[PDB]
Amino acid sequence: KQPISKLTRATPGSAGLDLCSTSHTVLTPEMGPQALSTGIYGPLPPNTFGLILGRSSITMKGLQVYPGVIDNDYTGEIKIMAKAVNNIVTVSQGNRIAQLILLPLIETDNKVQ
Amino acid sequence: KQPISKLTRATPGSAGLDLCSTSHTVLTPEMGPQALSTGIYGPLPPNTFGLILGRSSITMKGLQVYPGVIDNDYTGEIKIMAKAVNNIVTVSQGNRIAQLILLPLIETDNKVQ
Amino acid sequence: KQPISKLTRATPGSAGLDLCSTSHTVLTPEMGPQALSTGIYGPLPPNTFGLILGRSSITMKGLQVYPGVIDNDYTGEIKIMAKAVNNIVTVSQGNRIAQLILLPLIETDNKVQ
Repeated sequence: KQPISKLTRATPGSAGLDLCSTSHTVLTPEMGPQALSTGIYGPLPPNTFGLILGRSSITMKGLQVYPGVIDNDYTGEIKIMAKAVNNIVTVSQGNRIAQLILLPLIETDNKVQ
Repeated sequence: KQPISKLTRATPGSAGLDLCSTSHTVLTPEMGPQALSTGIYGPLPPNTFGLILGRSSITMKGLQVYPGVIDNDYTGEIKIMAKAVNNIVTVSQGNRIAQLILLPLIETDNKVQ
Repeated sequence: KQPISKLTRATPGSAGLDLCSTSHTVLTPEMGPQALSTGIYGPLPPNTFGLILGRSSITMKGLQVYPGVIDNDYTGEIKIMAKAVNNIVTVSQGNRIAQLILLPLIETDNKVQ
């Protein structure tokens, strides 16, 4: 288990922290959404939530990442929800597949239930 | 018609306000995107816009929610744009399908047209 | 090459700046993700990153836009990553296909690598 503070940013202007899967990824179109393990765990900095999105090179190779929302106080593993679009898609362990974007968590008066 | 202030947050750390459909949902892959009615209406708090995203349990069951963007002064019904990915997907009325995330609306000098 | 400052907002409450393709768009489901040229170039205002999302009318016509993330200091062309979902999708040059949403780029202590 590693926290998000261990994640790296490709460059200072990068919106996102890079996410890789811990295992070799073979996905076929008939499989439908698969949850890929990262071994990276919440929680997030105070007053922030996380959004998991694909990288564009990976999207273009036909690996779709479904938007993932990570709550501020989630302490579980961050997974990448991924689907092969058209073709069989393979991603080697340790290749960047997704990115974690941190966004402000706006407070509202909505009830909690 | 109910406003977004009636929506509930699963927990205080939840990024999103829960959205359900008002009707029973049967979706097949051949149907393509369907707009699911929530009976919840804009507008949004000042200086905010809304982003509609799927929940991860629902994504993993093969119901994809296409990112929805809700403008700050939209006064219409918030709908969930949904597609069955691989399999026939059923969702009972009142089961959480999507979430509304509120984000800051940054002001720019871009022209309005 | 035009900068994002030339983009227009449909209304003052619009979250997003409108994006069109520079060419006629014919997309079939078997083609998988295609990168549509906009002729609009980064970079983004300081302390912001960009998120590219589809418009909802276009989503509903069966043209899916994959979430695109634009880094703050990206100076290349903003492209729209698009896929025909179910049906052959045509979009005429100059019809709005996507939108660029500007979001705050939160600073973290994460390493840069």
